[PDB]
Amino acid sequence: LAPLPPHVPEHLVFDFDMYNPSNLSAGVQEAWAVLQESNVPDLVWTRCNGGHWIATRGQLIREAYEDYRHFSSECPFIPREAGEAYDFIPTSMDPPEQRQFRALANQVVGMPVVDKLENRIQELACSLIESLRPQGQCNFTEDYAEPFPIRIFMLLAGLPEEDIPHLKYLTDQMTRPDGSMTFAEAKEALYDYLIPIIEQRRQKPGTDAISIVANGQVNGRPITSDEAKRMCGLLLVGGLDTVVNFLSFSMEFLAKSPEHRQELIQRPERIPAACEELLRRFSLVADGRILTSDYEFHGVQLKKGDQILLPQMLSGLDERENACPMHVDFSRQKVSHTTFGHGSHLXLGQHLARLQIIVTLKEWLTRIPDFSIAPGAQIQHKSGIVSGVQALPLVWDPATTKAV
Ligand code: HEM
Ligand SMILES: CC1(C)[C@@H]2CC[C@@]1(C)C(=O)C2
Ligand SMILES: [K+]
Repeated sequence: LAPLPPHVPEHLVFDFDMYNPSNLSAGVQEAWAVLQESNVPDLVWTRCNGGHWIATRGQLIREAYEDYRHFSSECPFIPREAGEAYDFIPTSMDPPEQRQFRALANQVVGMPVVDKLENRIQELACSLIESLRPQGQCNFTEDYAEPFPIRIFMLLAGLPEEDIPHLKYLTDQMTRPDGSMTFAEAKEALYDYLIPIIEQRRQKPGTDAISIVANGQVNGRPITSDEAKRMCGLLLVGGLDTVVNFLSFSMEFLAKSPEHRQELIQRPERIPAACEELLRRFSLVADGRILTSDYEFHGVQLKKGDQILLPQMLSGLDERENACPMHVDFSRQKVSHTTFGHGSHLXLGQHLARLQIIVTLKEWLTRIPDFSIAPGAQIQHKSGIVSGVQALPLVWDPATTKAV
């Protein structure tokens, strides 16, 4: 625990560790939801991870994400050393500067590319699941959650599949560090990978995502090599470490919930709505902002330079935004969440993520409608900037399956 700064009142101290929260055994979202128990204030200070604010309620999380003048994304990760090294584009930038970079990123992961990749995405989901179906078991994280989004991203980026273990290791270290590497080290290694590739593709422009970024324009002027690297780095982290984790949370839930599975099997038109309700309940991102000036916010004196965690995961779990928030209800009339962010940094990869999730649900449930967690398995989770499932052993009776 970092020494309590003079400016922080002892009564607001709640020593939440975002990389190892107390009640993790009960599930990731459950462990973060302790921040929203009756007794806990809306804004707390933890002495963990060098010390930082945490907004615990949807209203404050939304407000701070909108007010980029006070809450800057220049230093968006805890611990401070990570936030300081963090320079990815567009996320490390505030408007006005930030927006011009979004359009270039959209050229590579936005709707028109999703429309282009839909065939390959569909084919891969089907191929992987058909492969597993007769086995009556899988390790879902390694057999599907990882390869399905990652092989598609590597194709899009024009990178060889043999590079996956190296790149996934690095992206993991930036989001759920195992202790072997600092954020700054992991970021620099990712940049080290990209530098020669960007140089090659600026000389011989191709069709892949790296070529597109590296040869692109922002607000009508050429992107620099440095800028391209800083955006390509971010795209790799998004591609390798977002949906990959989310799919495992969703599948863990469905493995324990045969009535929910049945609902989507009998009424497939519900699958898009169910996707949204799983995105709310199994929300998994928590980053934040840095104070640009001394600022009083909801009766708390925040100091210039203070870091504030603004967990995107908490907004939709807040009872003030959604009644019985820990309940998954596919008929929920108003699904309120900030799972994909809020304000000007709203996720640009959401068309891709939603497609990947919906395709998974549809293709899995049509072939393997009935499955469970392996008997005696205790599912371990890991918390971080993006939370994850360590392993998800699934089992089913092949006699309940059907080949398409
Ligand atoms: C379930 C899957 C995903 C979730 C929950 C998610 C969540 C988020 C969140 C919360 C933000 C805002 C970060 C902030 O304000 O500091 C964000 C931004 C971003 N995401 Fe996603 N993301 C997902 C998938 C993806 C994918 C597949 C990509 C493709 C590379 C991607 C690329 C990006 C980029 C480039 C930004 C930065 C936009 C900006 O800063 O202007 N994300 N995402
Ligand atoms: C918080 C994010 C999910 C968003 C895209 C990848 C990620 C870890 C970032 O650094 C910005
Ligand atoms: K920084």
